[PDB]
Amino acid sequence: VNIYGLTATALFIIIPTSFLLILYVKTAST
Amino acid sequence: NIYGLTATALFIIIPTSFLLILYVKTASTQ
Amino acid sequence: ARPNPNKQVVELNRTSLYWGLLLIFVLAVLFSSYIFN
Amino acid sequence: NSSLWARFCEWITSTENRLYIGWFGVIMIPCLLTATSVFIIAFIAAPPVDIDGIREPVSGSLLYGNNIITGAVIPTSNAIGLHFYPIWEAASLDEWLYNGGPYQLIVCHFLLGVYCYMGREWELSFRLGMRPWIAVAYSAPVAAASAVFLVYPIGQGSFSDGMPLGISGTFNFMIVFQAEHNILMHPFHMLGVAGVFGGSLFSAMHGSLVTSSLIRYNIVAAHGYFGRLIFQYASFNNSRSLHFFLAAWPVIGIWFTALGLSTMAFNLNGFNFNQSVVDSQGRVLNTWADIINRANLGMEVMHERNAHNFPLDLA
Amino acid sequence: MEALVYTFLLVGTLGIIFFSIFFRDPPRMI
Amino acid sequence: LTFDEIQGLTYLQVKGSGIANTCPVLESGTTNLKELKAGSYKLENFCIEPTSFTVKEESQFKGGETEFVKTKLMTRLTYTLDAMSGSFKVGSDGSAELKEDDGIDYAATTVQLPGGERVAFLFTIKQFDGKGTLDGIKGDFLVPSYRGSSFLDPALKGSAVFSVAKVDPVTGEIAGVFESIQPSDTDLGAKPPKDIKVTGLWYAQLK
Amino acid sequence: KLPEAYAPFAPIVDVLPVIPVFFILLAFVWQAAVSFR
Amino acid sequence: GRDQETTGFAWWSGNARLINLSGKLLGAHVAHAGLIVFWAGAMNLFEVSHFVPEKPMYEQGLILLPHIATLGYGVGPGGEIIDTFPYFVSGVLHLISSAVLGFGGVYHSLIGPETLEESYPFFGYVWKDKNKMTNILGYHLIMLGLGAWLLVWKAMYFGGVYDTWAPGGGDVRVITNPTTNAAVIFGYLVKSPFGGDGWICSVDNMEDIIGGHIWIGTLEILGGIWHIYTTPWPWARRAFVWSGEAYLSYSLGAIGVMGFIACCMSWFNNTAYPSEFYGPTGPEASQSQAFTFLVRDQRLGANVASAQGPTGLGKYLMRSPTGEIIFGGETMRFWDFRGPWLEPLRGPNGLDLNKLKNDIQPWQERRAAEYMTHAPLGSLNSVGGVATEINAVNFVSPRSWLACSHFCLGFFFFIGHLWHAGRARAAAAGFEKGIDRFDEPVLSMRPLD
Amino acid sequence: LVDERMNGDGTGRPFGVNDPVLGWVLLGVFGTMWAIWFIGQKDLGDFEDADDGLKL
Amino acid sequence: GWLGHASFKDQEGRELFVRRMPTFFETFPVLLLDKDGIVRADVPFRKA
Amino acid sequence: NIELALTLVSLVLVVSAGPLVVVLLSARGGNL
Amino acid sequence: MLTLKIFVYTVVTFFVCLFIFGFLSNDPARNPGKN
Ligand SMILES: CCCCCCCCCCCCCCCCCC(=O)OC[C@H](CO[C@@H]1O[C@H](CO[C@H]2O[C@H](CO)[C@H](O)[C@H](O)[C@H]2O)[C@H](O)[C@H](O)[C@H]1O)OC(=O)CCCCCCCCCCCCCCCCC
Ligand code: CLA
Ligand code: CLA
Ligand code: CLA
Ligand code: CLA
Ligand SMILES: CC1=C(/C=C/C(C)=C/C=C/C(C)=C/C=C/C=C(C)/C=C/C=C(C)/C=C/C2=C(C)CCCC2(C)C)C(C)(C)CCC1
Ligand SMILES: CC1=C(/C=C/C(C)=C/C=C/C(C)=C/C=C/C=C(C)/C=C/C=C(C)/C=C/C2=C(C)CCCC2(C)C)C(C)(C)CCC1
Ligand SMILES: CC1=C(/C=C/C(C)=C/C=C/C(C)=C/C=C/C=C(C)/C=C/C=C(C)/C=C/C2=C(C)CCCC2(C)C)C(C)(C)CCC1
Ligand SMILES: [Fe+2]
Repeated sequence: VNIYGLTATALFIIIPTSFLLILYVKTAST
Repeated sequence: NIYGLTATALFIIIPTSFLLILYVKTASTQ
Repeated sequence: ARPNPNKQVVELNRTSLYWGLLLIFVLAVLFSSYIFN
Repeated sequence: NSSLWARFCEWITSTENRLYIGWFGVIMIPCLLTATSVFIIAFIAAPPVDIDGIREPVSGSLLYGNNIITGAVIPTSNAIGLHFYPIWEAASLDEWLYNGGPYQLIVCHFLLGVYCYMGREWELSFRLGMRPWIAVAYSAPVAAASAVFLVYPIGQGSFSDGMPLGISGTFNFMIVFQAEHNILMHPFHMLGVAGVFGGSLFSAMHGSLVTSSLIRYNIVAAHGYFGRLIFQYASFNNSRSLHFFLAAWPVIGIWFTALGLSTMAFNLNGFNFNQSVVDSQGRVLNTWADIINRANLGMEVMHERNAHNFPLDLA
Repeated sequence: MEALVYTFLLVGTLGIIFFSIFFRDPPRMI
Repeated sequence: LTFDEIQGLTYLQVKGSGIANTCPVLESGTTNLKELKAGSYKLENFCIEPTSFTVKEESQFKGGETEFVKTKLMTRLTYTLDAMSGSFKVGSDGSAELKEDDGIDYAATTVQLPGGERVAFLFTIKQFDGKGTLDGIKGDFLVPSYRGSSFLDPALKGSAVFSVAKVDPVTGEIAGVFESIQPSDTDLGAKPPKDIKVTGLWYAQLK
Repeated sequence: KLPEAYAPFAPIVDVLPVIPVFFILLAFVWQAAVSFR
Repeated sequence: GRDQETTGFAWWSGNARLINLSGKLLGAHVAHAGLIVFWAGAMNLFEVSHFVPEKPMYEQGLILLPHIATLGYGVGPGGEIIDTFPYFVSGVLHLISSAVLGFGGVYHSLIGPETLEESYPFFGYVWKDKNKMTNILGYHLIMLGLGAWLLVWKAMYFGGVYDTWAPGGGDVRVITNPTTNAAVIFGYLVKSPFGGDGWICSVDNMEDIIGGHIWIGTLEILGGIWHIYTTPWPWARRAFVWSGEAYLSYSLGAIGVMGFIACCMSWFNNTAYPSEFYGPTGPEASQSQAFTFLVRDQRLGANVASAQGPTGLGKYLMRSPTGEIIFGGETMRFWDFRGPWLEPLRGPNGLDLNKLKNDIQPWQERRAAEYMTHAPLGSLNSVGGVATEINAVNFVSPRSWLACSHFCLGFFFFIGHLWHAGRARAAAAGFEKGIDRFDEPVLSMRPLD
Repeated sequence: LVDERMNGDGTGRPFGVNDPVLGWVLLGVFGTMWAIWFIGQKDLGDFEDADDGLKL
Repeated sequence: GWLGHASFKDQEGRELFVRRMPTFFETFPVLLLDKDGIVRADVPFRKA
Repeated sequence: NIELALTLVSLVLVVSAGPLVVVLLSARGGNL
Repeated sequence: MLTLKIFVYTVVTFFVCLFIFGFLSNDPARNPGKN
């Protein structure tokens, strides 16, 4: 219920997802 | 504070990820 | 079911990226104090 | 043209589908989807289930103060025993939830699904002109699942002794089983552990040797490397022999561990070595087996808090 | 709240599995 | 099914039918109730079968008041008291007395009231002692603790009202309807006890 | 126990049950005789 | 023998070289039958030589003598043993018959003709004949029916069988009126296998067993006569593989199912497997413990009906989910157990309190104590009791050994069915050796699945 | 009785049917499927000759 | 703040000490034992 | 004592009866 | 509650009949090999 746990989970879900999407889009465009 | 912090984090992250994906798609083709 | 003629690709140069990032960060700076109340 | 049934069987037995819907598939798919749906719905939200049959229920649902690790689908009530308990046999749906019907439904549909999955593996092996023994290898986890979910409840006389469908349920079941049967001291569990460790070892070794030999299909240099390393020249120089050994080891290990499980289902426990080394006068000397016995005794006293009422646990 | 987070995580994992099974890169020259 | 039909069935036929939880029905006899000769009799084969399990609950709405609401049963059957034995005295004027001594006089039960809350209790009439007319005899009984002192975490009295409805003087076999109110489970002191109202049928063979 | 008339032949019986197992071993010996042809 | 170059089968698969050699295959089968009979006779003699008639059979780890005793040879009332001569006779008869069978097998394997398709056309057969195979099947069906009728005659005319449900302790009885009603006989087969029903493991009287054996013998004789004078219909040829390995796989699957059924029947049934010889079953031990404790506590002076347990359900007696009066405690799971020593105390709606008060005979109490002592629990060291026990007992019930061994055998034979059925189907198709490498079926299929 | 139940868990009815409508449904579904298969049998090829079918 | 050193004595006046919790044990039973080492008192588990 | 003696004698005789046939056939050049 | 039993019986019977009659439809000749 703590804010720290929820925000850590959200960041861990989102940031690597964004990084992987960046790399995949770069690869697919090339 | 959970509502505001979560909203601010999402607003910072998601549109920036979208813009970065578009730019990386653009920059691949020189 | 065949290759669709309406095929196009979106582009976004670096200037547009800087404009978008600046707009997002400025809006966040402006509205964070209000949202935190 | 062809009749309706001819077209239907042509479509079913077609290798052009994205996923092969075999004649075993026509049963595998509905059973597996039904089990998946019921499992998901019960895991997300389900009232506490009276596993022990002593009018005290335990909660295993996310909406009832649980998380992923401690959530589970509680086994069927002890009062039910081995009786068939479908939905239509309960007076009300809430009663079905209370007594623990979903566990029985999921177990039955899941066992049928895995059997038909093995059948479908054989079927698609046949339709593509392959040698049909992948299903034989797949039978080992199938046998283990059957022993865990079906044979042990049959031997113990109740479905409440089966494995709960949850992460903490697995650990509770393992602690229970070691307490009541001494799983660790059985030769078949030792063979299963040996099979699993050897499977990991051979997987790592084969991967490393093949990857290293894939220079700019395995060449004979890897065989020479292996012979030089462990002094076992000509032990494995045929690729077919090596891959057959890789397939055979873990499958045999899992077969034997599942057989040991099913054997203990009928109260044929493992080795017993407590009170073996005895002094000349007659005093008993402790051994590591005796410390294992002490741990089992500690596990057994807190096994069921308020279920037993007789000195000996015959059930 | 936490139950919703767990459900979202499981649903996302299942969606990723579905996309990987169906929207896969076609294999060429095996 | 009457007593003769019940006793005429083998155990295998009864098993799985739910008959074992039922109570004998008095098809014969008279409803006059004036054919019961005054005196004392040894009451045997005293059986009781409930029909409703209304529980007193506080209304969820602020403006509401406590009321008896219906419930859904959880335990499969296992709620019928049977084989009770005691004494039954009937007076010439019209007064009567009923007392229960032994038998299966208690049964644990759990019922869920609407909203998901399930409440357990111990349906019992043990040590009953009622005195009054044939219609409207009233008494009280003891309710033991729901669980023993040996139970670990991870006296009370209740009233009852019987009323004989049909009597068969040649073979006894008195039948009627009863109503009772008893406290709920109060173990562990985690919540105040609630009141369960139970109506049902009762059969007895006083010979 | 065996009948008294057959009491002296008790030891032989004690060896009888394990005989079939030996058969399978014999097979391997036979294969060793022909050098596993 | 042969070698790998001529046959294509390595030594570790040498018996596969006999698929197309009728004489050698027949010799091998006869030798194996001789081995089976030899083990039967030798083990019977071994058990006889170590048998102490004073002690019960299940307390000495005997698994073959109980069968003969159930057949009703040298057994008195209550399972008491009168004499042990018939066991010796059966052992020696199997031993000598096995000697003869072994001589026949070694002759047919070493000297007899390799293939007997031309010298003895009656016994010859091609695996794809589809008409001689049915003839052999009919012959063996007739033989099986004759065996079943032999059992029926033994139970009906020549002596009797050990009825364990007879008044008092069970004894040998003649089944004068076997249950031949079609509905009763065929109700068992379509009954559910789950708890309470138990499928054919729920037979609770010798009359039903004898009637069923009459039915199966007659059906097998009729089916054998049918199959001798008939060939499979086109729909049968359409949905079967006609090769030796295919028939082997069918037999393997059927016999694995039979092994599983035997495991369950040995574990649960106690009518065709009297407890006086095989020992008490799983549920029987727990029910006996509860009964003995109830009797002892009642004798010490207590109200068994008004004995609330720690959980409030009831220490001694409670109600089943259907409504019957049953023993309380953790033994609720075994509430549908039935036994000769407990039925006389059962009324229309379960256990009767009045009968439990003053209707218990001493033999029932003694049998209950004896059964509760010798629970089917055991250890691989032959310890007995729960795993947390001292080394003071040397008891493991024969029921546990039978169940475990036959379940393992059934599982392995199901695996054998899988293997041999797959290989037979592949070999009949023609790609059991490998992909063609020049006409690969996958390469001609549309890509992207 | 508090409520109503099917009361057939331990009765061991044949094929688990206690109402004739269940048996009628069983027979009807089986007959419909068998009729469809029989009609479509013409497309599966006839094995009229004595020696036919997959064999080795 | 500090509550001061606690000394436990039985009815006879014998001095008793609590067996300190070792690092391994997440939960440790409480035992009052005399100077010699023999346990003189303890909490009866939970409901024993 | 004597019972164990006869048990071992019978055991060794019966065990040796097996490979003795193989040895005799190999010596005499049989079709083994 | 019996309607649910009827529906389940119908579905199970339909699927089992499909399975049974599928393998009677000249299944062994569905292989891709040459014979
Ligand atoms: C699952 C377990 C259930 C519990 C146990 C039940 C046990 C039952 C045992 C008896 C039935 C066993 C059937 C097993 C399935 C195999 C059927 C089969 O291979 O069958 C294959 C054969 C093939 O038949 C042949 O088919 C050939 C091809 O015909 C085709 O070609 C012909 C011209 O050449 C014609 O044109 C014809 O019209 C055309 O169809 C020829 O017609 C031959 O003459 C003909 O003999 O069929 C036949 O054996 C004839 C039909 C056999 C009996 C079928 C009974 C089906 C049910 C009947 C009741 C239904 C009620 C419905 C009610 C609905 C409303 C409520
Ligand atoms: C009566 C049933 C039966 C029959 C007639 C056959 C007959 C045949 N099988 Mg099949 N098979 C069966 C059952 C049967 N099998 C079962 C139940 C299994 C599952 C285990 C198999 C698995 C199997 C495989 C995997 C293969 C065969 C093969 C063969 C052929 C050659 C076998 C040979 O020469 O072995 C020679 C004998 C040996 C190599 C000795 C093996 C000894 C092992 C280790 C068993 C040890 C037993 C041990 C004491 C107890 C085990 C544990 C216990 C708890 C059960 C032959 C046609 C082979 C073949 O050529 O196929 C065409 C082949 O590849 N079979
Ligand atoms: C009980 C199981 C069994 C049976 C019945 C058979 C039977 C057979 N096998 Mg198989 N086999 C088995 C197990 C079995 N085998 C196992 C476990 C293996 C793995 C090692 C093999 C591996 C194998 C191979 C590799 C081959 C066979 C072959 C054969 C056949 C010829 C054998 C021969 O000529 O040897 C001759 C052997 C001898 C002359 C040596 C002496 C043996 C004698 C007969 C021992 C008799 C002892 C007995 C107590 C005497 C009783 C006398 C009586 C009057 C009382 C025969 C039908 C061969 C075949 O296919 O034939 C074409 C073949 O090539 N087998
Ligand atoms: C190592 C191998 C091995 C051994 C030692 C045994 C040993 C045994 N098995 Mg097992 N079994 C095995 C492998 C083995 N099995 C395998 C591989 C399978 C397949 C999975 C089975 C499947 C199996 C089943 C299904 C059953 C057994 C049973 C038995 C027992 C009795 C055997 C018997 O009498 O057969 C039966 C004997 C015959 C069929 C031969 C014919 C007998 C005639 C017809 C009887 C005539 C008698 C007559 C009435 C006497 C009166 C004559 C006159 C006065 C009229 C015995 C303990 C039985 C048992 O006790 O279950 C626990 C049983 O039901 N076994
Ligand atoms: C073990 C002995 C044996 C064997 C191997 C065979 C083998 C055969 N028989 Mg014969 N038969 C036998 C005994 C045997 N029969 C006996 C004893 C009788 C007398 C009743 C007959 C009477 C008989 C007739 C009248 C006919 C055959 C036919 C056939 C052939 C087709 C069988 C088939 O595909 O069934 C397939 C069976 C079905 C499709 C039925 C549905 C199967 C469901 C799923 C099973 C339901 C099981 C039920 C619920 C009970 C549970 C039991 C439990 C073990 C699971 C085949 C060659 C037929 C043929 O072509 O030969 C001329 C034929 O017309 N048989
Ligand atoms: C083919 C072959 C084989 C096999 C074979 C076989 C398996 C055979 C068998 C055989 C047999 C199976 C035999 C048997 C025999 C037996 C006998 C010969 C017996 C006799 C008996 C006696 C002599 C007895 C006596 C007595 C009595 C009567 C009782 C008491 C005791 C006494 C001792 C006195 C193998 C693979 C291995 C190898 C190759 C070849
Ligand atoms: C003696 C006895 C009895 C009885 C018995 C009987 C009566 C039996 C019968 C039995 C039977 C009567 C059985 C049957 C069976 C059947 C089966 C088992 C079948 C199978 C089938 C199959 C396997 C098929 C498959 C398929 C199909 C589906 C089609 C074609 C193709 C294929 C192959 C895929 C009693 C209980 C009384 C008592 C005790 C004992
Ligand atoms: C009953 C009886 C009889 C008969 C007997 C018999 C007939 C026996 C047989 C026996 C036999 C028939 C035996 C056999 C044996 C064999 C053996 C014992 C062997 C062993 C070997 C080993 C152990 C080795 C192995 C190996 C090889 C060589 C290769 C691979 C590697 C190894 C090293 C593993 C008579 C009448 C005389 C009288 C007395 C009693
Ligand atoms: Fe590889």
